[PDB]
Amino acid sequence: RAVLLVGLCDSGKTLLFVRLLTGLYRDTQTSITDSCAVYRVNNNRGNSLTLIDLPGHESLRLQFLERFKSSARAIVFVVDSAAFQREVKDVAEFLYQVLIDSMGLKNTPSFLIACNKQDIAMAKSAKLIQQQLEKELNTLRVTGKEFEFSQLPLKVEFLECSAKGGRGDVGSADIQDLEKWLAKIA
Amino acid sequence: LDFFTIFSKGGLVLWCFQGVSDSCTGPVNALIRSVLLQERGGNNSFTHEALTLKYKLDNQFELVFVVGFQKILTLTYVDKLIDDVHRLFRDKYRTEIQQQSALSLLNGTFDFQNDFLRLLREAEESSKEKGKKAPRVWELGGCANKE
Ligand SMILES: Nc1nc2c(ncn2[C@@H]2O[C@H](COP(=O)(O)OP(=O)(O)OP(=O)(O)O)[C@@H](O)[C@H]2O)c(=O)[nH]1
Ligand SMILES: [Mg+2]
Repeated sequence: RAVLLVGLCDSGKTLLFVRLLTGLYRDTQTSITDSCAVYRVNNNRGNSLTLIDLPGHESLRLQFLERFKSSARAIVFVVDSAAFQREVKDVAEFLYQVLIDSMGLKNTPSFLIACNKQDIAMAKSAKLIQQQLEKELNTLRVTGKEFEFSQLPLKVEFLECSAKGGRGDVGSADIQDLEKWLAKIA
Repeated sequence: LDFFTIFSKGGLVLWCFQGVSDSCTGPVNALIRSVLLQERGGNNSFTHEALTLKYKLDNQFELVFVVGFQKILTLTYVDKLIDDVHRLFRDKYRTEIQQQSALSLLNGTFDFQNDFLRLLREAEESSKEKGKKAPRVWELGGCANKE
């Protein structure tokens, strides 16, 4: 039914929202309100879904998440890979509450972890980012086993993507796994 | 004018002509933080660090207009220009903004550069023991008459 995009400030949520629809680069600013749009898949069936993007500001994240988690069918959490090492704690704290509020639902939706800004060589690998997330969340749960997404009863995936892609947006768009995941979960 | 942007409440920039004069790295992010948290309400206050910034809200279509000038003193024609450009936007681009969905906004393209430049030219041309004394007599008066 619905796919909700979540992430911190300057995480590329607006860019991911716009690239999957138009494919032409547009200047973006800080999200302070919501944005919902209808998108039809490129397959033969042409199923129509609603993409909903919420502001990444801490002052409005919960107020909109607790209201929009009633009709969410899938969730995509976008994590900045270039600036992950300097904000490990914040994204982990956000994900800690995101997981609880998602588990509180009647039907468990699908989870995507989009390690954005993969164009920069500083961006870390998805496997290493997942390992770091597990290590940090194990301590977050304390503050009998280390946290494992396999133990977590959710359909969680980890992928790599980039909206602007640095020099990669001049000719095409480096978004290939996201559409395949959307088709798989469609 | 040295900086001017028109972006929606959804964090998408619709049109700008900043050019090489100014780069919109973080001049509007601080203004957004001030509006969301500080709730300025100080009649276009909060110059950030190097240039004065002023804003205008549009709750009818969820839009904001931002104009940035240098910290040097500037005339009051900026607010009139902002009102005029907002009214022109509402008059002409009403079809896209009235629609709630952002798909129409994404599809539409606005060629507002020439009209804004003409407005800027007009604005620049305009810029260039109570002691009671008394007497020793009495008053005199008469009376009215009726049926
Ligand atoms: N090179 C590159 N830069 C990116 C990418 N994604 C985001 N950015 C950076 O993000 C900046 C723009 O901000 P957005 O990406 O729109 O982030 P945002 O939508 O404001 O996120 P919120 O603050 O939650 O609204 C650009 O100047 C880019 O430097 C990416 O995939 N590649
Ligand atoms: Mg945004």
